[PDB]
Amino acid sequence: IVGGYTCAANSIPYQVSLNSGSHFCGGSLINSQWVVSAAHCYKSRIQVRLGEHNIDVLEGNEQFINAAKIITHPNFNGNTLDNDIMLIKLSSPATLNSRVATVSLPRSCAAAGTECLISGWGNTKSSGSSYPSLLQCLKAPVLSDSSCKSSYPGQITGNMICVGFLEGGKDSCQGDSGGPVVCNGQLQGIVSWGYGCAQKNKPGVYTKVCNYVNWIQQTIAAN
Amino acid sequence: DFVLDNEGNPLENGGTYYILSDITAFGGIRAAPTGNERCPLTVVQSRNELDKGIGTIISSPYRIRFIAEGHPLSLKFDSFAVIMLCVGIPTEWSVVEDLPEGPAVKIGENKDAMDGWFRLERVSDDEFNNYKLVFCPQKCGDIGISIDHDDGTRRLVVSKNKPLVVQFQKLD
Ligand SMILES: [Ca+2]
Repeated sequence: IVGGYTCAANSIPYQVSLNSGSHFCGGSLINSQWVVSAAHCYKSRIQVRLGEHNIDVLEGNEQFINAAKIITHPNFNGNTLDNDIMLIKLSSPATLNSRVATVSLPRSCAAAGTECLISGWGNTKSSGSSYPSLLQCLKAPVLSDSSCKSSYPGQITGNMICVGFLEGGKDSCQGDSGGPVVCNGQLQGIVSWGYGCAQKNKPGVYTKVCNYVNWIQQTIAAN
Repeated sequence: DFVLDNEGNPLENGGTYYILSDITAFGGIRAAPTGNERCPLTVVQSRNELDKGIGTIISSPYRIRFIAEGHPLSLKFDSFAVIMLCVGIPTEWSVVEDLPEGPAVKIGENKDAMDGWFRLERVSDDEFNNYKLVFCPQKCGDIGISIDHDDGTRRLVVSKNKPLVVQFQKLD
């Protein structure tokens, strides 16, 4: 996250971290056993850390659990980036509590201007790289499609929304992919991509989760 | 899998790495003037076993933290000293379609700028961390070397006949 601000302790309980040697992506716990995240974060061996705040220090409130199932959406296109969404099955259900809760799936799609909260431990600098210990938070509104498409002509699908500022400054970045974009106590977006970070006229592109409630809900029920 | 730098560590998405070659005979990648260019605009390969060339800032639009092979990449030379006639030229690696030696890799502003992304791919017979860059306009084509005849410069180009096996080394 760039331009955001350090989240308070356990402010966002449902946020996780895809670790495989080291933090490389994030995710969000939806139910005690499953984790939704960006499909381009797929990796053969994943360790889902939870209850994390400062990912460099064992504060003794975290739960390290390996993924057992890692199912990327069927129609995901590595090329076109469409359908960037995957579900990860914790090989042992987490212990839902204060420092480890679950975000609610979207009942409907987020309207333009709906304010949201983005978090991650991704890069903090526009130019250069500064990786934080602590989780970062960002407040950004979900931009209109009419506007989104303009900034990335020909690249916006029916499944991607834009969320940020056409003016730059506050955006997501390397290391935030897979993470949540939570709007009104509902998961309305998953970090996926952008050109640079917080660059002008290039908001961040996020997978539109609302187009996945039925898939998610079926997959979990099926697996 | 993630692309490893020569020190067995993965490449940070958006970091700065030297793009050395496997064969110690040559050196690193760098821009150099070629043919009829008053500015060093041709992404070349040194021939000196000691010049690690210029630093490149590999990166993907994909917000993951490290560089995984098969992911669209954007390569860009870090700022390097040029003459007054060149201070300000853009540093991003590009591919100008249609040129004698084939689609050349050039930096700076070039009219016939072909749209596509670079991508790294491992090659090495499971020893060192040997990769190769390919260009896939928006199937793909490798990036080999086309020697300047009337000069000798090892110009970077997309050649099916032969790719360019390279290995990165973090800057810092
Ligand atoms: Ca911790």
